[PDB]
Amino acid sequence: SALHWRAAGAATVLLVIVLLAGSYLAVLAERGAPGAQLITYPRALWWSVETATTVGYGDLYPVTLWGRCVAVVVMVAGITSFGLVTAALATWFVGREQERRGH
Amino acid sequence: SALHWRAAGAATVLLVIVLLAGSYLAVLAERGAPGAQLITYPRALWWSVETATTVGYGDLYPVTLWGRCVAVVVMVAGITSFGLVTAALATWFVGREQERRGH
Amino acid sequence: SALHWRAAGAATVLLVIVLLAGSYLAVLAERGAPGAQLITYPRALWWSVETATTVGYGDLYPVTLWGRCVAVVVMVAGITSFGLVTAALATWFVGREQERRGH
Amino acid sequence: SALHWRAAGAATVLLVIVLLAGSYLAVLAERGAPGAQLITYPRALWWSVETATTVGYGDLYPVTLWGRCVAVVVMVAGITSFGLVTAALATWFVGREQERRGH
Amino acid sequence: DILLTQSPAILSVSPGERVSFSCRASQSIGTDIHWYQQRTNGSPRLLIKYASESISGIPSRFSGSGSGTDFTLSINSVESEDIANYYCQQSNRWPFTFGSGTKLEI
Amino acid sequence: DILLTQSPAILSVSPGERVSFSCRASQSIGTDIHWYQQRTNGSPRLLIKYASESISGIPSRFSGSGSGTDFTLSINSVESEDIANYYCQQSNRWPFTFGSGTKLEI
Ligand SMILES: CCCCCCCCCCCC(=O)OC[C@H](CO)OC(=O)CCCCCCCC
Ligand SMILES: CCCCCCCCCCCC(=O)OC[C@H](CO)OC(=O)CCCCCCCC
Ligand SMILES: CCCCCCCCCCCC(=O)OC[C@H](CO)OC(=O)CCCCCCCC
Ligand SMILES: CCCCCCCCCCCC(=O)OC[C@H](CO)OC(=O)CCCCCCCC
Ligand SMILES: CCCC[N+](CCCC)(CCCC)CCCC
Ligand SMILES: CCCCCCCCCO
Ligand SMILES: CCCCCCCCCO
Ligand SMILES: CCCCCCCCCO
Ligand SMILES: CCCCCCCCCO
Ligand SMILES: CCCCCCC
Ligand SMILES: CCCCCCC
Ligand SMILES: CCCCCCC
Ligand SMILES: CCCCCCC
Ligand SMILES: [Co+2]
Ligand SMILES: [K+]
Ligand SMILES: [K+]
Ligand SMILES: [K+]
Ligand SMILES: [K+]
Ligand SMILES: [K+]
Ligand SMILES: [K+]
Repeated sequence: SALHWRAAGAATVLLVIVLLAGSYLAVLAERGAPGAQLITYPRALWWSVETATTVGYGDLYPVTLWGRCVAVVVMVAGITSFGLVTAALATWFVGREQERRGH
Repeated sequence: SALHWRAAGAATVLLVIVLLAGSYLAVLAERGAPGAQLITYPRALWWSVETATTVGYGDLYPVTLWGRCVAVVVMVAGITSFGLVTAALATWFVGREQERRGH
Repeated sequence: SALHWRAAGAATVLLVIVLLAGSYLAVLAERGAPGAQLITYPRALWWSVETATTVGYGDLYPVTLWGRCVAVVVMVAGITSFGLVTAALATWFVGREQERRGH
Repeated sequence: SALHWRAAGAATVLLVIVLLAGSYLAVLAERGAPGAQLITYPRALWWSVETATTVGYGDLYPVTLWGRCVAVVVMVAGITSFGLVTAALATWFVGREQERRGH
Repeated sequence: DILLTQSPAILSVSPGERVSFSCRASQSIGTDIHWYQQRTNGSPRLLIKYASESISGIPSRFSGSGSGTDFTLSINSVESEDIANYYCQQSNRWPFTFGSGTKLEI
Repeated sequence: DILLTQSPAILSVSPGERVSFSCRASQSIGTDIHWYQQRTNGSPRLLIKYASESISGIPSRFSGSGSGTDFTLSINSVESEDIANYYCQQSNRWPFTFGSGTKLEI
């Protein structure tokens, strides 16, 4: 069907996959760094959610190079995906307003 | 009237309801977890506002599974709703520019 | 001239005014609360900037009812205004693409 | 080619340059302030990334006037640039929906 | 759990004097401390909430102060009806905890 | 690394009594503490996870409590099979570390 909704759906699936792989890779990256808290899977999934939404409480965060690269991918993907939803909503509203006008 | 403004209005009412229910459910989820700070209603409402806007100072945050699920719903709803406002503004601007052009 | 750019300009002036009034009112609200850090004007202006952009480091934050209401106005205004810039850019791009197509 | 994609590309290059110059200038601004943590280049680059995406964990932040001005430029540029991507996606979706409609 | 230390355990004072009860938290708890008075054979009665807020019906004699880890309940001009046990209570972190009590003696 | 102090090193108790083992962390670690029992010549056996969570197969006798820096393993009504060494373990920060051990004596 319509491209904007296909892309939204696709954005959401991709984001879920990035969260899950980010959790797994953050733990991998961070274990072996003294002081690191981002080292068990359940809180890593939480950490990646709060990073993707860009909420970032500061209860958890990577301290290594690769953990931080992982973090950046997660941010970019959360911001991008949510941006894509906004874009798709604007396409929807614009098309319906063209109609309501008779255009 | 116009769909974009109806949806904006509706987004705002929904968000208010999510804030209020999120506050109530965060306290419910978090009491009974030793160390949890997200346990009284007034600061829970504040916490949910700063989570929906994605500001996340780190003065308060859930530590349980359900508290964190609650947190995710609040984030998604704040981001989504504010995104919907941006979408509705873009529809408004686009329609007015079509006019100013004579289209 | 064009509505989207007028509104962007206007959004930016309003936001500057909200930052400044928010700084002044946050200090007003927060002095007299034991433990409050949001109590001098220069760091209050910084705090309001990092709140409007929704960055929220957690170095500073209100602890009173009115300080927190002030905080909410600042968030809503920063998110709204930056959203309005995105909207105005989308109007600009859409109009230029209609042209490039011959429509 | 199309303006929206040119601007997206350009936004991304500009943002990379702002991150890099922000890291360098934050260290410059912050050394010489007792207590400042934002004082070596690698963590400064990380700090500027988490500021541009507006994630702001609170592990690092400027404490001087110029460091904070630097921080503001970085925020505005990250928000603006990501906003520009959303705008460009909305232009793309709108144009494809006009087509799918036969308009 | 947050430990609330109240020392001294007993406080002797002469009538009309100003008295200060101490409450120390084992970690920082902003202003989330409340104070209760319990007379012989009575139930506890709230005096001060959030470290310094008045309750209606409590004599103006009673005030509170402090934040972070150090809290004070004060009585301007002690009188006989103030002979009681005095407890602090924290609501910063789960579970809520009580201090061990200061007895007031005249 | 996080230091986990367990004092006393040995604990003497009479049968059927309630016993409490102490574990103190050198910094705050929420509830990320787990407890192990090791009998003479046996391997360690998990008793309690995340400071208070039951494991299946462990007698209801055993409970845990605490958060932040102070942790307690408790046994309601000690009996002979509880004679063992008892260790705490933290998973808040890398690397995982163990406490030094409390021996239970009846
Ligand atoms: C890469 C693999 C990722 C696997 C992660 C799966 C965790 C989810 C459920 C497991 C149940 C459990 O025992 O966790 C809850 C825990 C209770 O001890 O408290 C927790 O705080 C877990 C926090 C997880 C919050 C995630 C919210 C995201 C929507
Ligand atoms: C699910 C039910 C939610 C009910 C919450 C209602 C709280 C609001 C007013 C009650 C007055 C009060 O005594 O709170 C202010 C308090 C003063 O002690 O300080 C506080 O800091 C309260 C913080 C609340 C900030 C909310 C700002 C959101 C726009
Ligand atoms: C409602 C009135 C608001 C007035 C605030 C004006 C402050 C600005 C300049 C004054 C110079 C000064 O002595 O501040 C810098 C200070 C040096 O001691 O360090 C500081 O950290 C000041 C932080 C302010 C950062 C603001 C960045 C916003 C773009
Ligand atoms: C203005 C000049 C900027 C130069 C900064 C270059 C740093 C990058 C690589 C150098 C390797 C190194 O030794 O850093 C990794 C370090 C290992 O000790 O741990 C670190 O944590 C470095 C954190 C950097 C995270 C950046 C992620 C951004 C996508
Ligand atoms: C100035 C606020 C902009 C913050 N946003 C959207 C606000 C959410 C209420 C975060 C969305 C990310 C999921 C934009 C990202 C900024 C890079
Ligand atoms: C840049 C994101 C890819 C992840 C980098 C490596 C993953 C962890 C390696 O140990
Ligand atoms: C996923 C959001 C629904 C809330 C989950 C349960 C609420 C708290 C239960 O105690
Ligand atoms: C809701 C924002 C208006 C500010 C509320 C009062 C300002 C501080 C009062 O002391
Ligand atoms: C406003 C951003 C420009 C940077 C200000 C000065 C840079 C650091 C000076 O030491
Ligand atoms: C090497 C593959 C990158 C994983 C995605 C990061 C979230
Ligand atoms: C079970 C209903 C969910 C409540 C909304 C979460 C904010
Ligand atoms: C009472 C006027 C409100 C001030 C704006 C808050 C930033
Ligand atoms: C003086 C030039 C400003 C540098 C850009 C700040 C990131
Ligand atoms: Co047309
Ligand atoms: K944010
Ligand atoms: K944030
Ligand atoms: K934050
Ligand atoms: K933070
Ligand atoms: K913080
Ligand atoms: K902190």
